[PDB]
Amino acid sequence: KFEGFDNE
Amino acid sequence: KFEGFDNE
Amino acid sequence: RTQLWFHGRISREESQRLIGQQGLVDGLFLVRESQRNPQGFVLSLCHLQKVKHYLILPSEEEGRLYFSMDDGQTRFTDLLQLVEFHQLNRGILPCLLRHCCT
Amino acid sequence: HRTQLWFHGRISREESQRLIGQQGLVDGLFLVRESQRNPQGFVLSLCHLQKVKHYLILPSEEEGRLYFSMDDGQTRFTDLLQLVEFHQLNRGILPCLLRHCCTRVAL
Ligand SMILES: [K+]
Repeated sequence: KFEGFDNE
Repeated sequence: KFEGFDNE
Repeated sequence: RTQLWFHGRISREESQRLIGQQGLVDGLFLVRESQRNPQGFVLSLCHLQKVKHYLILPSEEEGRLYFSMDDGQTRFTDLLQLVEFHQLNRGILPCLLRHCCT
Repeated sequence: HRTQLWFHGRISREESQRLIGQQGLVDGLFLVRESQRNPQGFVLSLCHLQKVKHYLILPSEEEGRLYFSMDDGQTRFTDLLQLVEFHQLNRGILPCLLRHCCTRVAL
């Protein structure tokens, strides 16, 4: 997970 | 799987 | 750097404007150098009429550099390998990479 | 794929096991060959735990675009070079990484 980003 | 082969 | 889908150090809003300018069709994508994380890259992808961003961070294994979007679960040598793989496989992405901003 | 160091063409399955043992039963040692049982398929022969394992690479089609896969289309590649380069960093269905290439002999 990365703040500001859609990664999951 | 394929007979003869180690695919799984 | 010489690829059509790579736009360099464009901003996040510029990527949302470029993707929206070409139509908000699922699969439209570009790769940009992140201005927020200067050592990282971003895959900007249109999905469900919405522009989504996927952080590409570099890391090293046995002094060998690789890039990943899932903390090393799936690794690639460069960005061309990452893009070409996800044109055929979804991975952690919600859809396939179909069309790029030329 | 023909210009790669790990591709040995249309050698036999036993031919692949003899070359790998001749170079050393190291984990990660591999080659890619054209299959003699399936003329349209290829095989990734990989040494793991001093045993040579063989993984069938089959061609398939999705709307006029050909791809290669080792898992019935769950993971797809445009050519064999993309398959090898991917599995040099990611295990996938393989028990280890593609680490060392089995080179062709110098005639
Ligand atoms: K900005």
